[PDB]
Amino acid sequence: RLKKRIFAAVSEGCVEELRELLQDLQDLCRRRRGLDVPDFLMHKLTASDTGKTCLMKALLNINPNTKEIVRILLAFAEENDILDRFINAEYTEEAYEGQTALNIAIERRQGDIT
Amino acid sequence: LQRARTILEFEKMLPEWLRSRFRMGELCKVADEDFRLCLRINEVKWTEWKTHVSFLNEDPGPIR
Repeated sequence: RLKKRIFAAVSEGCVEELRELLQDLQDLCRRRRGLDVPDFLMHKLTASDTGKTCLMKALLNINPNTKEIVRILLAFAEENDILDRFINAEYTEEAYEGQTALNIAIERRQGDIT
Repeated sequence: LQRARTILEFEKMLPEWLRSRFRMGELCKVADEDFRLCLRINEVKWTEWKTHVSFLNEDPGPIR
């Protein structure tokens, strides 16, 4: 229920709406048994079917305010220290195996995000 | 033009259930509640460079 709200908020360009949803993720991260919370937070930001992360969902849908959405998402993974796993995820299907985030930013001709 | 007149006369004589079997096109969800039975053509362009907005599908493969 929360995972689908983030994919809609990032594709459309909902800047203010994005922030409380990540805060609601921080609300669910203070409370847990607390065993595998770095692996848990990757489970909420990655579609389990293919491996598409919400950073990959941002760059496929270019908005006039897509520069700031990437700046928010890189700040969030820094604070919880899954930054290398989050910026280097891949697709897992046969048709797209190995495609990364900056492999999308080059094809969308985004010089400054890259 | 002379071969095109031959094709449309062979089509008028074959029966109705054959016309459903040899039908071109495919239903596509174009917009909100809009299905139009469209035809697909591929291209390659090396001059016009632009970032791509207003696609229908995000995943650019031949799905299934």
